[PDB]
Amino acid sequence: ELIGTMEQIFMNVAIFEDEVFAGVTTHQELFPHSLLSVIANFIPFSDHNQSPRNMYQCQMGKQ
Amino acid sequence: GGLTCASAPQGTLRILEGPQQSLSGSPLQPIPASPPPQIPPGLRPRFCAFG
Repeated sequence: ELIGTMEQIFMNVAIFEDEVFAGVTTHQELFPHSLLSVIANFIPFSDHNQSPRNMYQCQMGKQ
Repeated sequence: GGLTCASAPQGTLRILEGPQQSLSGSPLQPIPASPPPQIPPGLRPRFCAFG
C-alpha cells in the first residue's frame, strides 16, 4: 500500500518482523532503513555514530 | 383530484452493498526480517610474514 502523512497517524506500522502482532500492526515498513534519506543511506554504520555527526556527514558529503 | 399528504411512514430502510473480511494471515515479507551479514566459508589467510 501507499500511505500519506495524515493517514499514517491512525495505523501501526512495524519495522522489523517479530515486531508484528495480531491485532496491532495493521501495516509493516518495506525496509528497516526506509526512514533515512538517499544521502543518509550512503553513510556507513550510521547506527553506531552519535546523531549530530550524521548531520555533519550529510552536509560534508555535498562539499 | 389533487395530491394530498398520506400517512407518515412507519419505518425506513437504508441499503448499502458490503463485502466481508478474510482470515488474518499477516504475511509480512517475501524474504522476511533483516537477514544477517555472514562469514564466507573457509576464507583462508591471504597474507604471510617474511622469513
